Amino acid sequence: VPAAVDWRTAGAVTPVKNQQQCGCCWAFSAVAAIEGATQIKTGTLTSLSEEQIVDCDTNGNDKGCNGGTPDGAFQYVVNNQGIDTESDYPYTAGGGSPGTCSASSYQPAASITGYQDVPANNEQALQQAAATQPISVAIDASDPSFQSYSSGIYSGPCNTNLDHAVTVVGYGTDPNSGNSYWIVKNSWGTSWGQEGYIWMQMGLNAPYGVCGIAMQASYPTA
Repeated sequence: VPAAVDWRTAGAVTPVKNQQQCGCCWAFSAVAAIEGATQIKTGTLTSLSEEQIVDCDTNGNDKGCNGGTPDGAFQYVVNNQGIDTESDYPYTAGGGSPGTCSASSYQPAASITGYQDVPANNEQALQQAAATQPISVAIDASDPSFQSYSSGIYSGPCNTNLDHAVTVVGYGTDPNSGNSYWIVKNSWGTSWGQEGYIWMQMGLNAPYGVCGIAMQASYPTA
């Protein structure tokens, strides 16, 4: 297992997006993971449609702006046999309202055959998975210290009352403190955090991880 990983400079991460006032973090996290798995397999990096999942994944446990899970999103893309581009099917649910499903109006750009769940409450297993591709994870993002994060290695304070899905795109170590961190792509636009990213310290709140990051992790099979 490598000591450092950064899928952004390796070419598997699209620019930061903004979910705005739609409770569909589940779909943003799933799409970032699908974009990463697709690029690693095919070599092409293309922004994919969160709106398709929010609008179309309505026959299972996922509920648009009312929440869902990254696994439910993966299952929908598996069942649909594809997902469209962001360019063709842009995000319009920012005001808190999805629309009618338009998946068949466009040419699908990517597909996946399944997904895998990372062993729960297990940062070693999460690190092994993150070294191979971006990973969808769940965290408790309710603390004011998280809401107002700007820079540095975030160590809390935060509980494990999971309420937000984000994407791990790598991990590193700060040379001066010597502390290691997860590199996490959030969906709150570039005005939040480090141009949309947060470094979340590794090795905390065992076995759950900082803010519960190692509790509920998964990734798609391209």
